[PDB]
Amino acid sequence: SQVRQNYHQDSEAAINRQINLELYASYVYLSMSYYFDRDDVALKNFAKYFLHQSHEEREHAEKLMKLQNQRGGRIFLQDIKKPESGLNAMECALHLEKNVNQSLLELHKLATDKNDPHLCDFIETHYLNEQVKAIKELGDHVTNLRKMGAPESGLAEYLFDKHTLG
Amino acid sequence: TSQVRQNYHQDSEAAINRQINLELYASYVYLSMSYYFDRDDVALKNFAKYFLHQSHEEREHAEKLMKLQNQRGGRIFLQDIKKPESGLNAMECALHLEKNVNQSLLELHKLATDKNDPHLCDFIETHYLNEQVKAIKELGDHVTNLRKMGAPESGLAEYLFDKHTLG
Amino acid sequence: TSQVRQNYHQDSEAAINRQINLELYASYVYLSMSYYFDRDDVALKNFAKYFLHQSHEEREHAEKLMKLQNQRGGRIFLQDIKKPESGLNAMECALHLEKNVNQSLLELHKLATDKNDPHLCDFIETHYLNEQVKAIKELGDHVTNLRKMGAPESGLAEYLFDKHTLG
Amino acid sequence: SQVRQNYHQDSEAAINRQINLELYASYVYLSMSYYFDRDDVALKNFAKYFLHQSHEEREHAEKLMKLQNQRGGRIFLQDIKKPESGLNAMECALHLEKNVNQSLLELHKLATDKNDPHLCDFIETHYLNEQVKAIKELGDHVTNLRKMGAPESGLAEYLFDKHTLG
Amino acid sequence: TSQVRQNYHQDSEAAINRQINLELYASYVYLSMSYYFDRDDVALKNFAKYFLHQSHEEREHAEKLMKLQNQRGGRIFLQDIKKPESGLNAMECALHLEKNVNQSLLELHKLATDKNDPHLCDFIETHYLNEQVKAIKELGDHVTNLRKMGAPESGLAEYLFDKHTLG
Ligand SMILES: [Fe+3]
Ligand SMILES: [Fe+3]
Ligand SMILES: [Fe+3]
Ligand SMILES: [Fe+3]
Ligand SMILES: [Fe+3]
Ligand SMILES: [Fe+3]
Ligand SMILES: [Fe+3]
Ligand SMILES: [Fe+3]
Ligand SMILES: [Fe+3]
Ligand SMILES: [Fe+3]
Repeated sequence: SQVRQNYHQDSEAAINRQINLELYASYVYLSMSYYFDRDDVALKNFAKYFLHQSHEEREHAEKLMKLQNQRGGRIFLQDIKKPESGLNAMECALHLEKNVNQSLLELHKLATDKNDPHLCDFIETHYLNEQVKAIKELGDHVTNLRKMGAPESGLAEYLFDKHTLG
Repeated sequence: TSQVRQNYHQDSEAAINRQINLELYASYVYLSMSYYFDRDDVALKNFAKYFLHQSHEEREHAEKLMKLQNQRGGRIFLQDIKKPESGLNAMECALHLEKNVNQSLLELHKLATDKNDPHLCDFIETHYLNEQVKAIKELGDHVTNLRKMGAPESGLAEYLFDKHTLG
Repeated sequence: TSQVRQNYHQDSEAAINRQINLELYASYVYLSMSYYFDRDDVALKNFAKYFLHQSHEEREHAEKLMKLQNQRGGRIFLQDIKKPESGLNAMECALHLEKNVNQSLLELHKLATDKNDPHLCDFIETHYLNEQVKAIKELGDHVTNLRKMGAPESGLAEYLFDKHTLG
Repeated sequence: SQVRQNYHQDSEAAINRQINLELYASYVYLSMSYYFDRDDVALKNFAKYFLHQSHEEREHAEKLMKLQNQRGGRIFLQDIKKPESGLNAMECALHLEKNVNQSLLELHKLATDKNDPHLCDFIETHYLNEQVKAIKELGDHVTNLRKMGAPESGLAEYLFDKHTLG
Repeated sequence: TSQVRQNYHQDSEAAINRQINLELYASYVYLSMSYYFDRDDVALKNFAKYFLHQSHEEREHAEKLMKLQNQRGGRIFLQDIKKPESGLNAMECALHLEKNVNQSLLELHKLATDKNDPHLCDFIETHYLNEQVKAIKELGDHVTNLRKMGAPESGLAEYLFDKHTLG
């Protein structure tokens, strides 16, 4: 690639793996979103919240595909793997976002070891603080749903859906 | 016979008249439910407004079928409109009402299909079938939330639903 | 018995439920008349719009009585709504319909007077009695004009009236 | 009085008694309003609701004083007599409004017996339907507070204060 | 054969080419009618404007079918457009014209149904079948009013209709 400079093959491969994971996270959120749209669940603000999360993750993948091309790497796509209560879904989302953050931190370590400061600052600027805020927000939600009495209390999940996500 | 009548089978004409009576009946059921929740000893005013809007919507459904009857050169035949406890119970009654209306409309579409009346088929599809699907899904959502909130045993649940979903 | 009920006689409560049924019947009659003039073999579209507006007014008359029933602590009891030639003849049928409703309202007011229910008396006076007088005078004006123009023998007359008075 | 016409002495005296009762009702509502402003009760929308009721009743008395002068009667004022939970207060207000309505209906009967149609229509137009709506509204409130679990449930009274009176 | 063609039968392609010619014929008929009423010895200008607008609408019906032909990968085949007394008689000829176009469209839909072409079925339903129903009902309303007013013997009737209905 006529533009490639200081871009290690390990970083390129890791970006491609991270692209797959962000798309996977988007798929997970899409599944959760339409679960809460079911007539026997019917927490429509849970559904909207997860649908917005799904769209954010897809944007996270497209930005990495953009970065791959900017640095002269080559995008390699793989299959996107297929993905009970409002509290349980927030706990799965929290654990999902921590797995994505962990992957991003290992990516940043790789970029650091290969002395790629542009990639390091790109990850810091567009991904690391977003994950921290996403994880903190999901922790806030898990805490409130538990203190209110979820998942045994359906009233708690209804009122949270109205007052926090609505 | 009508100067405008074309490809309009007498069985369709009759079935449209029965569907008009059923839509008017549904409007009557919703009107009763609306003023039940306006009672001073029930007093769930957003349930009442919700059901009153459903009543007006069913009356519009009946009037559009009367319009269609005239458009196709059929003749309207009207019959008596038959006379029609908690917020959850009423939502369940409405859900069953909408599925009974839906079933009739699907039987109407099957008759129109069998008589090769594509205009009536698409008319029913465009103005009624998806309206019923959305109404049934919405009523299913309401029933689920009221159950999950603790209705009918919890009057608090029905109160908060009236405020946060129907209000 | 209601916590809000005060000075509201059982006879008045039953008479209001009967009046609700009559108002819904009148609405049904006007609805029937409206779509008759929408037929392709009658096709007097402003007659149709006029009677449809009357149909909706009668339904508001019934809902306001249902509201009053709840306000006073009575209990709504609904019954079957019974099923209902020229523009002149429809105006004449409407005139008699409104006079029969007026007569029922006047007997209702006499009942409220005899029960010393001044709130019900003023409710009937404010929302119904003058509305009936204006409807009856208007319908008499329409009948008179159609007759003088040469209806029902003159189809031209009914066409021009639809355009110049109801249009 | 140069303006007095068809205005019985019994009607004039009854209007003066009704003036006293409307002022009494205003005093009752003022007491209830500042009870819910107490720091150990603190239902501020209950307090605002009753304060508005207090101001309406005073207006009811001033309109009757106006009517007294319009018909050539003479206003005679008397002492205004001094007047636990949100539900109990609504029940006291409901019973208060029914006592005022009863007094107004006896007033109308008096006006009817004395063949005073102006007074009859004045009472019908400005007082009878207002009482019916006031009594119906208070009945709605009592019903909702009970179905929600008042007075044992303080949560019920808090949420009603926010969602109905707020 | 076309790179875009999918599930588009040869008989459907030919039938659409026949329908195109018929819509163009109908437009020519309305065009003839419009300028007849513009004649100095007929001189019903709103009849003339009404029929000219019908002529333009039929032309658009033909162009949308030509667009559909290209969309589905068919090939347009054009043929000669064949050459086409009172206001009432012209409305009656128009009514009969629209019923013949509707009949042709209904046979078109039966063919599309037989070929399992749901895109074509819904295209016909959405853009043609309900337009035909509305056009036929409107023309029947016009014929009925003209007859009731005393047309065609009454020249006064056709003038007033031209002013109050078409104007
Ligand atoms: Fe992400
Ligand atoms: Fe940095
Ligand atoms: Fe319906
Ligand atoms: Fe709330
Ligand atoms: Fe009425
Ligand atoms: Fe004129
Ligand atoms: Fe007062
Ligand atoms: Fe009066
Ligand atoms: Fe056409
Ligand atoms: Fe369709």
